[PDB]
Amino acid sequence: RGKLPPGPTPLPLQIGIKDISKSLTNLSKVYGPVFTLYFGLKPIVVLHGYEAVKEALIDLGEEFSGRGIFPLAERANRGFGIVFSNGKKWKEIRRFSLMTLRNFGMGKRSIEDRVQEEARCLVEELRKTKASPCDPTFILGCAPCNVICSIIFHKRFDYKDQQFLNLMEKLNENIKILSSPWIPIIDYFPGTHNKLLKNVAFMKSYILEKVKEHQESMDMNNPQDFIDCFLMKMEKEKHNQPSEFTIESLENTAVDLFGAGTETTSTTLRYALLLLLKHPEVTAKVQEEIERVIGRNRSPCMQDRSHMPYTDAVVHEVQRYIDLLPTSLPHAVTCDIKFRNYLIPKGTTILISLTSVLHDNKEFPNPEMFDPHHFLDEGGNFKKSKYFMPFSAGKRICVGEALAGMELFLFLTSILQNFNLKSLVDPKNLDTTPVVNGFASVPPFYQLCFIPIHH
Ligand code: HEM
Ligand SMILES: N#Cc1cc(S(=O)(=O)Nc2nccs2)ccc1Oc1ccc(Cl)cc1-c1cn[nH]c1
Repeated sequence: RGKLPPGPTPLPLQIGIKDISKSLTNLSKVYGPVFTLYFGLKPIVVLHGYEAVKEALIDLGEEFSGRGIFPLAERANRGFGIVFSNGKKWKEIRRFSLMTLRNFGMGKRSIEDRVQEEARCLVEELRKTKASPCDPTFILGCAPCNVICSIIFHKRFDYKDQQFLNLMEKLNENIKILSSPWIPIIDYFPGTHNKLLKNVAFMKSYILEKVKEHQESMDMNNPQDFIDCFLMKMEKEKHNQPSEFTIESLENTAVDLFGAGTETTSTTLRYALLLLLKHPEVTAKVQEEIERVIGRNRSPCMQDRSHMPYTDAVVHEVQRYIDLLPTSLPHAVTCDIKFRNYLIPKGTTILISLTSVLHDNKEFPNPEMFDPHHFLDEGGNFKKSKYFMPFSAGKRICVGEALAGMELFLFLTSILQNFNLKSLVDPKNLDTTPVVNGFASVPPFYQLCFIPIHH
């Protein structure tokens, strides 16, 4: 009925996501680009290398647009948003969320304005540290979180506001839980399931109390944020009930946008500053480019990027090198599909190696080294690549691709516009090797001085 590709015998100290990814690369040398892992009776089809990922995710987009069971299916039911939803529900909410994130039916304030406002608020907070040793984990975490708050409810927060400090606490708790290594099964069961369920319930309740406030000023001609645009769609999809657009779907989608829209961006920014300390020649050329194209006078904008090939290469190189999410999120085939010499049955888990694409030894000669020239042709021009898949590929490609692109470019140019980067430790012996983590390539702990600008 369904002939899955060949793989090893079933059943395969701490095993982090990078350890998982390295083992997957080892098995691909033995079995080829496409192989099955069997976990007793439960199969997982692994896709290694660009050709296999491209053939499945892009060439057979609809067939590979399903979402896998990733950890444990929480009864709080997170399958009503984007990240964990499937079928018609996913198709509609994803479409709706994409267009809202592309400034459609969200008022006249652009996404860029919000990111630029936060870029200014992020610079002011870094000035407060008065050029003394700082762990940027907190400050870099507040900026992407505040961008999402602004998009969902049209309200940003002060870095000392308790309402903000509570949201971030629940988020950071959920990240710590999610980031637990493995040992066949995940490490984290001495009551961590209930805390996850509790934290998600708190975030949902908080979004729900904001949803009421918006229902007071309900107006068809004045949407100003995500809650308004969704309520307006809910009102437009009544009498055509039932709809995928409900109060609980709005709630889950909002939690999804909060979770996904904070940590990935926050971790990338933290890892970008670490690589800039370790590579002082690279930082100098970036600061040189900002001078000649933007200066110290005005705030950066997305229009500057096309005029800054070297800085664009650094942004892309940070994301290619760090390989933030080595296996993306699990996929599933939506129906029975013929993939090369195999027949994969409906609902079969599909695991994609993003490491195998981002660290391709032919597309990126010496992929293990940090080098902006991986995104530069032989003449020094920006060289875009089909292998740039940090946001994954196909129908499930990160809905926050454009936003995270804006945040990285705008927040990093603004930091390098108003500050020099001073490392406490000599960059020659400064550690960059990522810490063992269950879902992401997270950077090791470091400290730095944010010194106001000088030539
Ligand atoms: C550095 C920043 C980010 C990276 C490297 C990243 C990476 C990804 C990846 C690898 C996936 C999995 C896609 C797949 O299933 O194959 C994903 C999904 C998603 N990302 Fe991101 N993400 C980032 C920032 C964001 C932001 C800023 C937001 C929100 C506005 C966001 C919202 C999502 C959502 C909703 C999904 C679910 C897409 C779907 O399931 O249809 N992400 N992301
Ligand atoms: N991080 C994160 C994250 C965490 C959750 S949760 O299950 O902890 N519930 C939450 N609700 C609200 C906050 S936390 C849900 C979606 C999230 O997103 C990703 C999760 C895993 C992986 Cl592997 C990737 C993402 C992701 C990031 N950006 N884009 C995708």
